[PDB]
Amino acid sequence: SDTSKIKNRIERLRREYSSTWHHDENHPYRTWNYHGSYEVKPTGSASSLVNGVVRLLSKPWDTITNVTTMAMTDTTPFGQQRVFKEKVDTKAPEPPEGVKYVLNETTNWLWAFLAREKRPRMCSREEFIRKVNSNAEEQNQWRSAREAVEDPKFWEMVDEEREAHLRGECHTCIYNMMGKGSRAIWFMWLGARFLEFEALGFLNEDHWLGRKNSGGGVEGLGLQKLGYILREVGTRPGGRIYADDTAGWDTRITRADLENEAKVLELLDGEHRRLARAIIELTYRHKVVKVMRPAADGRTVMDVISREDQRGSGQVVTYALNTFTNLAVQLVRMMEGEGVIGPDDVEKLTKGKGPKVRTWLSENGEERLSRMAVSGDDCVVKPLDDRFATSLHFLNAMSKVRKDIQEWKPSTGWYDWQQVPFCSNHFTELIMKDGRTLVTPCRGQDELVGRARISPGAGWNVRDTACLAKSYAQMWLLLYFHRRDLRLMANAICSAVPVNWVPTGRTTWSIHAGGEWMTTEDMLEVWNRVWIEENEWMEDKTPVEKWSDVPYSGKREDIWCGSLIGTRARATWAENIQVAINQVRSIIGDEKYVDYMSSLKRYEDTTL
Ligand SMILES: [Mg+2]
Ligand SMILES: [Zn+2]
Repeated sequence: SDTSKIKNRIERLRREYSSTWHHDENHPYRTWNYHGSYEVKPTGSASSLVNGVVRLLSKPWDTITNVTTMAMTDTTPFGQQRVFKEKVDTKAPEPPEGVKYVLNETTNWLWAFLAREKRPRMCSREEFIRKVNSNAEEQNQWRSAREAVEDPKFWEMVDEEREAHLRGECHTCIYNMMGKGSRAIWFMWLGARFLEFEALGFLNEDHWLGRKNSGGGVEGLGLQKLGYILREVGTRPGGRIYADDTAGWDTRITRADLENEAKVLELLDGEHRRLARAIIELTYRHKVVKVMRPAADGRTVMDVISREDQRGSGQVVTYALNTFTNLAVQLVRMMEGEGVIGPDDVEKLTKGKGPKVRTWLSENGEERLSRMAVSGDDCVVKPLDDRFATSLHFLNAMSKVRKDIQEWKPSTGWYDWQQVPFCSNHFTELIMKDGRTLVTPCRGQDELVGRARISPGAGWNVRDTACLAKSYAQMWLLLYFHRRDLRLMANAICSAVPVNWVPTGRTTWSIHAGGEWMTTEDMLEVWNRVWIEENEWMEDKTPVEKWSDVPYSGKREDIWCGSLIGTRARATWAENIQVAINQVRSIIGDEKYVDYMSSLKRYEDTTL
């Protein structure tokens, strides 16, 4: 029985596409809420756009049914529909009273702990423009945003919608962006992004989930640190190291989870609180999504639907909230594992022990938090003992059902942290020529090159494509330098792309903190700065003076993670790449290029 906080939106939409507005009676939506549609052109890209640079400089990976399949997506109104006709439904049942009580206490203690030192604040339009002028949003039309911010007409709209919220109403926030001319629709998706940043941006801008403030979080830490954090955690005495995943986390978030997240509001006052409340209850709990769909008579239409008690939006606020909730979830599971609560307390908390839960949170919460590494729905926990493996009563009752395992089958962990996966990566200890040890991230090489082969917008803008390829290359040199193929392929890209071109585009995926590779500065210089100078786990600060001195994985670890070394296809590519490099050059044109290759061929380890 809901459709009120949304009425405002559907209206502002109906009176713009009114010349097109209409009801379909063919809407396939029975899970979402159909509100009508309007005629629109079909923007749905045929399928996938390849990065011509990364692609030409990786011929062997042409025929790898693991990097290929990862590229072709369906942006067409047809694909947008097929996808939308598969999404999960298994409406996470609200937790029982006993579970709801423990979660309430836990989340009460957590919010208090996070707010112990820092004070919430509103983020300015200046911070916005600055986070906009760098940081990322999802493509290279990100310059359209850098421009929209300089336009007084975009902020005029923001002023109108901001005033609208201070009274508890939403008009132009729809987290979907599709469609003298007008760019209003764009000024709105972005506007909603600002209003949200202004109201709840402090969580991330002030690092409320950084390890220091959250104890278990890792916000702001790049891959150069995550490895060392895993080691530190995977060393506190106790049971094995557990790293369970929730099956479809986003769909397992309950109204109870949403209520607990919404407790931030109690931390705020006056205008800030009112602005934040409009975000939480208008733009988060009530979603307004747009979707293209092929209608009758070959005409395409934009369907305007909505959902109740939805996840949220603005993947930066989302990340903070997901981290918060997961931290709470793990604390509860630990409580059970330690025998503070059990199967008898699930339905109704027992034998007068609510004070025991508050005592445990009070005296153990902080230490317990330091035994976790939580990044959104991803986590690593080292409990006091292995009773954690069977501590599944509250976990399952919270709808946080583990992925790839029977509901009541105890979890399995490890002893050696050197193999625990975290943030789509397995962190390894690497011994350099000079005896020193690094802790580096590894992950399947097929996914690494597969992602680099992907590019936004039907690449007509070479500069962007080459610049994106360069960020991937330099990202690899910084994080995946130990992988033989990536080091070689990276240097090829850097040799084929003009030296003066600044790397642009998105490389940071899944993870977020990072971006050090987005420079025109020498990569050995930045490698030195992040792996030695600024590495608080690096005792000896003596710099490395050559790439040959920067270690590789063991020939065995390189393959463990998908190396093509030892293969003929890769033998033929490593030896005659200068041709492809030249080909790229000729195509991109007459520019200044530097050769990072030859210096590499000097330390080429081949055929075993
Ligand atoms: Mg995990
Ligand atoms: Zn709004």
